[PDB]
Amino acid sequence: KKRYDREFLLGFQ
Amino acid sequence: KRYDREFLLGFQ
Amino acid sequence: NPEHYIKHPLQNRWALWFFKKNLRLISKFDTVEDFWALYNHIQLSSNLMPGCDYSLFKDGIEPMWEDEKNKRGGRWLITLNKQQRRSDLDRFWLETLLCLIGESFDDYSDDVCGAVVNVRAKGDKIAIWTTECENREAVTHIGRVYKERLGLPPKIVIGYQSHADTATKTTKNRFVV
Amino acid sequence: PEHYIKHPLQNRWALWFFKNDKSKTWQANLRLISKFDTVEDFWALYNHIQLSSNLMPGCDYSLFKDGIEPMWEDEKNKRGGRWLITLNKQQRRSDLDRFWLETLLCLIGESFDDYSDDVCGAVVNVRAKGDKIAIWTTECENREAVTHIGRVYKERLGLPPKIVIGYQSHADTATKSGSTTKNRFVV
Ligand SMILES: C[n+]1cn([C@@H]2O[C@H](COP(=O)(O)OP(=O)(O)OP(=O)(O)O)[C@@H](O)[C@H]2O)c2cc(N)[nH]c(=O)c21
Repeated sequence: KKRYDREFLLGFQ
Repeated sequence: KRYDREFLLGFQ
Repeated sequence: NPEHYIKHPLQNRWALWFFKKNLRLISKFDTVEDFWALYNHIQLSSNLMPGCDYSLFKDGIEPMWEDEKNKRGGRWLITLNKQQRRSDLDRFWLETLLCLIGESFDDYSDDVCGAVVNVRAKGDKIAIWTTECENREAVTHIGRVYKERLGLPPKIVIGYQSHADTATKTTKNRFVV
Repeated sequence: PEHYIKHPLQNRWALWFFKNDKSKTWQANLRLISKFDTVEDFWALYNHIQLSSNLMPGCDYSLFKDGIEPMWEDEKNKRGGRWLITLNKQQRRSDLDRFWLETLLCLIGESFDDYSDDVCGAVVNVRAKGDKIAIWTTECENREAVTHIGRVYKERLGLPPKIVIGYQSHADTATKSGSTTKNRFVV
């Protein structure tokens, strides 16, 4: 349901 | 070394 | 006459452990005399608070199923109700200790690792742990002698469960006697 | 809303630490570090803690879904198994930290599509004989779930196709060791 791709998550570091 | 129960209980 | 002053060595050196709901080593012993001196200084299992265990394990075998000497093994399991706490727990546990220290299972006493009494509000447990649940004859012989040593009538059945099955899950038992 | 609301994760996650104290039992060596359920809180946690490659050998991190303990005995694990990645000492330097981060990202981002529900957690073991990273899944008999997870994980790690990874059931691992237990699946 709540899915985040790799580049999205890595944008937040 | 094996001890039967009566022998062991004799020490109680 | 050496019987006058020499202690009676056990076949094995044994470690008694206590566990509450932390795991403590109580004492290690290797004679009949040191066994009783230990037994006479500690609470009877029936006087333990629910959640406590005693474990008697051969020295060098940790009282945990993951130990290399237990991981492939299992336990003969005696389950007791609250009425049996009163009438059976202490005598069954002593008898179990006697079976262990007296090497009562003949050539198959080598397969014994230890024994555990669990005192619990929902039903106390006593168990003899063995090293290898694939040793069918060993487990079976130990089972049969233990049952007769506890004076359990033929009608009653006890099960042997491998530690890996208990941990990992349709019958629990791989042997019954 | 995007300006001020944290980004919620599908699941709440618990990070566990294991230290090799040889005087305590395995279970007793397990420590809960923290729980989180947002992208932002994940990063706050990640940026605060040691890289795996800086851990003392004998130590572990585990990231597990909240309600699932990082041990075989948990109901969600007892019938399950792990996709295992085994690393040599050269890989500690070059691959461990990037592989572990990527594994974290696969979990929190729900990267296994339909089968992300089969995932329980992941463990990194730092060891003198070779580090390990593993994704734990719930049911060893879910062949399609297990294969999909393995194949996506392998792709995400960027492992050359020729490098085979194995899936070991916990039941099998429990009575043997990590390098004597056989593979139920490969990818
Ligand atoms: C994941 N795990 C590990 N262990 C214990 O810890 C021992 C080491 O396992 P582990 O840290 O996963 O792997 P290692 O590289 O240190 O050693 P290995 O040769 O046994 O693979 C293992 O053999 C068990 O005795 C466990 C004991 C449990 N009761 N439950 C577990 O989940 C569990």
